[PDB]
Amino acid sequence: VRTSVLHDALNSINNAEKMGKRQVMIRPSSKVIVKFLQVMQRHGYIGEFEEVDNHRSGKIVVQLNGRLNKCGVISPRYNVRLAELEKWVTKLLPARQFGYVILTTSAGIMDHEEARRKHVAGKIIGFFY
Amino acid sequence: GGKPRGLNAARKLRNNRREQRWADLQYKKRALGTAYKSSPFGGSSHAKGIVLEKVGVEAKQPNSAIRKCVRVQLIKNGKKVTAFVPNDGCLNFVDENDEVLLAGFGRKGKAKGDIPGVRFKVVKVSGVGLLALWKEKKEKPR
Amino acid sequence: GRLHSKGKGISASAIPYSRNPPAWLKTTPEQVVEQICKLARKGATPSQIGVILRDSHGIAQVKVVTGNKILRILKSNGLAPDIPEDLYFLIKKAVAVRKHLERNRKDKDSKFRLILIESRIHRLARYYKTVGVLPPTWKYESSTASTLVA
RNA sequence: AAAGUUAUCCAAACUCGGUCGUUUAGAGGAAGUAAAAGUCGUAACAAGGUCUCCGUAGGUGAACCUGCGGAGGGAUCAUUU
RNA sequence: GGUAAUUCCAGCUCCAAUAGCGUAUAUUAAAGUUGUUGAGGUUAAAAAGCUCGUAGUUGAACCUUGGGCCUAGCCCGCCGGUACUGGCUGGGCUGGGCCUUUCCUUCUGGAGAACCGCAUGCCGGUGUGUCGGGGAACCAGGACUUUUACUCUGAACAAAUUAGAUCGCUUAAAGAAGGCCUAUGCUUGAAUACAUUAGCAUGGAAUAAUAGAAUAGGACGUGUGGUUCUAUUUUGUUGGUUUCUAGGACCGCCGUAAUGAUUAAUAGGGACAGUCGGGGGCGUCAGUAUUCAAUUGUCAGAGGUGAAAUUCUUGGAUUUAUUGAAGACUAACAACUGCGAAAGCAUUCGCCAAGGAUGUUUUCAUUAAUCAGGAACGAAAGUUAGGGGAUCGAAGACGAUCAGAUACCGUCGUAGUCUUAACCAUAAACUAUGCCGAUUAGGGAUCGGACGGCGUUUAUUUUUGACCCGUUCGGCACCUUACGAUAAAUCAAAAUGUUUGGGCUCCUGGGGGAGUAUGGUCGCAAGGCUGAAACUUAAAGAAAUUG
RNA sequence: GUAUUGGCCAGCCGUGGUGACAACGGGUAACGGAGGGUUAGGGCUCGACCCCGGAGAAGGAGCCUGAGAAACGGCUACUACA
RNA sequence: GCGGGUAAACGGCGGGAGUAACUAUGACUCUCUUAAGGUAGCCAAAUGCCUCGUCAUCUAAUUAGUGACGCGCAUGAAUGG
RNA sequence: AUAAGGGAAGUCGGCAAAAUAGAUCCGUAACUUCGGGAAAAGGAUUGGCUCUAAGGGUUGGGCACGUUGCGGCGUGCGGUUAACAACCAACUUAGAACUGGUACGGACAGGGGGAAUCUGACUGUCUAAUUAAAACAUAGCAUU
Repeated sequence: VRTSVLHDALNSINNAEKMGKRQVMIRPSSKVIVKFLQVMQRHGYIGEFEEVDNHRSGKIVVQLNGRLNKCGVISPRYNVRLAELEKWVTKLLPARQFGYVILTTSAGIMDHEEARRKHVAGKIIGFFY
Repeated sequence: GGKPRGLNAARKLRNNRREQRWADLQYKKRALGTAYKSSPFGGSSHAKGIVLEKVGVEAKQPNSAIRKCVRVQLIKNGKKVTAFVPNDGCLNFVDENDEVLLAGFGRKGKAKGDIPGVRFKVVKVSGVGLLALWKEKKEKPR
Repeated sequence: GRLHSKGKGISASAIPYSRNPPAWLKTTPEQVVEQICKLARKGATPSQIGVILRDSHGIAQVKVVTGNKILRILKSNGLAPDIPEDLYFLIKKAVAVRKHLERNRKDKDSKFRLILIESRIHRLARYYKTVGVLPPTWKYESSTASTLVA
């Protein structure tokens, strides 16, 4: 059964982008999904998205503009200290100059670079570059 | 694929690795300590013994020669083994009741080359050293 | 798909987006509640109480008209059944299989069905006990189960 | 107030029996691996000259043969009112 | 290495390390050949025969967001001036204050400010003073606050060791020493980080669990009644008694309030309607054929094979027609078609309970996925007692073939083949391909249900049934293609994997010895399940190419 | 009874305690730790041995003196050596 | 008399020669011979004359006892193993 | 009936005799038709006297009226004595102290045991007056 709605949304986006389409539909919508898209949007990797509201859960229609290589999710949400954050960027990021690792902390979910500025840590939930 | 992946499944993963680790052959012989029990050497590197007789051993099928092994009884536990005498014309240096010292071929319990069923070689005779006698660096005591 | 099967049907009902009664209903919520209690006293279970109202005259959704569900309404009027209807029907089917089975001793297929039905009763009864609908000492005894149905 | 003496307690040690563990001798019986100029057949690989194989039961110097139910890893992806 | 040895024994020459080099055993890297990061399971080693289910692991969405002003600390760009300095209505980063329906518990005490006037004094501000309206903040004490996981910062905790700062022991491994003019003197160092599991405090409040008002046993009030316990100092002192007052527990009456229940998942269970199928159980009905027996007509061969023989025959074989009994089996229709968890299931009719799909503006509200042990069913052969015993036919007896033929071919033939009541639990039990969920490309066929439509056909005829066109849900399959995958054969999954994480269970680690020995457990037995070691070896094996 | 708590011991009275989240038993060529070796990260393996804690003086038990010993370069007895 | 059936009816179920790179043995082969030539098992056994058969064990010493070997004068399958 | 030291050296052969023996508490193998083997094998205790503890039966239960020679009933109720008081009666079981020329089922009564072979399955029956067995019978199986 459906055990991770976040994985379903990210997987569906990846398939459509690789085949060259421009728009995607996501059937279930949640707060974590929307908060994840906003981080991607502020860096220019996607365009506008709109959430139609049926009374069950709503849907999302995202607009693609290329520029996106992969977006994945880590299924067991490990606990990561602030001191060991440099291990992960070496593992699942193509290069040091660009790419982002998404975390969830007590101050909202955020990328791995602003969290260093605010000196905060938490749990890891995904990545995109 | 098919492993448990949850955050509270550390017991199953640890148990599974312990069980399947026995299928390895190198680890299985280490855990059971077969060398301490079955090997003629008590898990050591060398051993001393007494020579009983001189025996010739035929080479394997493609080759044809006489390998000129020797029979030895170990002082430590009284077991009997066979050992190979290296170099050319060295049986002439060994007599009966000569207190030889042995070692392995380095294949770690397996026969080396075409010699069948031989796992040891003679290193010293009468406490002089075989190779030193071959090059006439020393004279065998009487 | 299915609890004990391999089918994967998707037949169901679609709830309309609107949450307001149609303009032609012209029936007060108080009249509906009194109408419901009359049919319950006649013997109908909540299952076919709704279908009588929908098919025969008027109300399509009782919730939109009155703001409450049928089972909640009946409980406040002292008409709730002693055991839940979904559990009641499972018990009734299991009794009928045992009665047939003892006459046909070597019907090996019907023996397989009886194991599935009883296994479904135990799972459903456990949920009701942990929520407070059934007393914690309630047990399904095959010997005396025939009295509960009728 | 010494030798000696009465009754409990803490108890080494020996004898007999029971039980567990390691090592080892044995008439005779029945297997495995290797080696060699051996004796008798030709079971398998081609339609290997009776298509091969699986579960089960019986029989014969030996490989093997035959009955019942399967599979194609087959020698057929195929025959019309 | 078998007579011209680049590989043995020697003489020359050359190569590698060098005061060191070779050998044996143990251990790490190489090993992504132990794989949490990170490994195979169609054919190379490997998905339990199948379904149910307890521990264990894992589980859909939803509750305060946004906006409008002020202000600080750190960077960069620019301008100008002398590494320094200021400015930009500079653009950013971090943080703190107010109003938006929200802002932040509370009482006592301490000291005391800001904003205020009072009069006394200088060049429209100020110490004025035991002045008072007055307590921003702060400190100490009391009461109230759903509970865990997680992260941040602190405290406490051993020397040596590891990392690491300083100083020319002549350099170095070390050591913790030293330095300055010249001094009867001065001066310095012996830092810092890490451990890391558990325990103690502090800030944060996302993510993952948990608790609360539904038979109100619910919240509030200086509203108003009761009945119980406790008793500070004030009436000199002690004892005894009473009132008032203060506190706690418990129970009424009245009032106040927006008075208290999240969706109804292309998650799941149940109900209802018309159907569909060789799904299961009991009984019953029919069909020709094979064998046997009786009656009937004729007369010499019949059987079987590549060719023959054994065998039957005027005691009438073989053949021909009519009739009877017994047991087994359901031809043609029958298909790239249907049902069942799998094994499996095909003649008619009656009875009994069960099931999938479709339809639905019915109902419950997380009730779910997979499962170590555990349990139900499980072809054929085989086993224990009765019934039945037509046909085929293990064992057995003969005839041929052959150098031999305990076989292949032919004539006979016992157990068995069928059924009732109990055991056995194994198959190439095969799609050699576990289960749930999401996404990914075009096409035409087909089975079951619903909806729309032009006609034909047809009936006590319409609506229904048959045929035709299109859409859709659920199935058994197929053709083309490759953006993809693989060693390849090939695959709509064997794809979404070096750019590697959706959940769960089982199994494998070079070839033999070996599914063998031994112990245990189940069975009447045959046997099933669990399952080694000694020893031996450099190759076994998979897909494809040329002969 | 002991320096003191305590099923440490004596009487009387209850029927309990641990376990698939692996009890109980068997193996250890097993003293524990600070730490050594080998390294992309994650790891694998060793630790009798200079520092800290525990135990023993051929094998078992008993005891005197003393603040402190069940001591062995202190005593008594048995077993084995001498 | 001629022709069929029947052994959980009475009863029965054989000899001679050659032959495997040390001896030895004989899987193998020729030959006479009939109703069929003793199969599965078992043994110096209460059934074996030669016999106090051969090997092991028990005893200082055992014609006795037990476990094996089997061309068995003359074992053997409801005369039941 | 009893015998020093030896303990089957006697004899065809342990023939005759000796040894074990009641009750309470511990302990118990191979094999097996799972019922047995089993009293397997092998150990400990036992008197007298003075005491302690446990195991039962019967009759009594507060007010308020009416009948009756301090009371028997009619009732109307309430309460469950945080179970008290008096009287009566036999034996069976467990524990402690003292005591003796270490003795005590003090006479009587009262199983020797273990490892194997041959043979009939078992209980049962017969040659009265020399043979009680491996002989007969038996349940089970098969044939006419």
